Amino acid sequence: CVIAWNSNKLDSKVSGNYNYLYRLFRKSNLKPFERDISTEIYQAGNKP
Amino acid sequence: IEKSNIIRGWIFGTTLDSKTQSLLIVNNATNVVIKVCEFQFCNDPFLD
Amino acid sequence: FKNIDGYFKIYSKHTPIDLPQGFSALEPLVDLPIGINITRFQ
Ligand SMILES: *[C@@H]1O[C@H](CO)[C@@H](O)[C@H](O)[C@H]1NC(C)=O
Ligand SMILES: *[C@@H]1O[C@H](CO)[C@@H](O)[C@H](O)[C@H]1NC(C)=O
Repeated sequence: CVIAWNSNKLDSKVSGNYNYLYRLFRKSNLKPFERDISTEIYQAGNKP
Repeated sequence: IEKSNIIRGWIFGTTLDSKTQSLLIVNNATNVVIKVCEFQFCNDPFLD
Repeated sequence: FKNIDGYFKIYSKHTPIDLPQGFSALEPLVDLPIGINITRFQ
């Protein structure tokens, strides 16, 4: 089962919150039920 | 094929370093400890 | 040792005695929800 609900009054601040982060770049697609917490920069070129 | 319990445990992971995840299974004569953490290794892993 | 769908499974057996010629089975003993990427072991 998947449950979703609203938390506007619990996760909204006038100055803005930045505690919640997501990931945008990765080399390969993710296996089901897998967790990765790496921090290495995305190698788009040759020089590290 | 063993006598006197020389073989102790096992390590599983990707690169076996302080960077990414690692599983340790140790059997130090008292209980079967399974521990999955972010763990550091040396080049000569041994136990007394 | 097997690892599928984010689950780690361990079967084991012990017996008294090159490997001997005989037949025996193994019983399930560990299942864990580890869910990581495993490639090399020690
Ligand atoms: C050693 O054995 C004790 C027994 O209580 C256990 O608590 C501990 O985690 C074990 N340590 C290792 C490294 O296996
Ligand atoms: C697991 O790690 C290896 C090591 O580089 C990598 O090649 C592989 O793509 C990883 N698994 C997945 C599903 O990305």
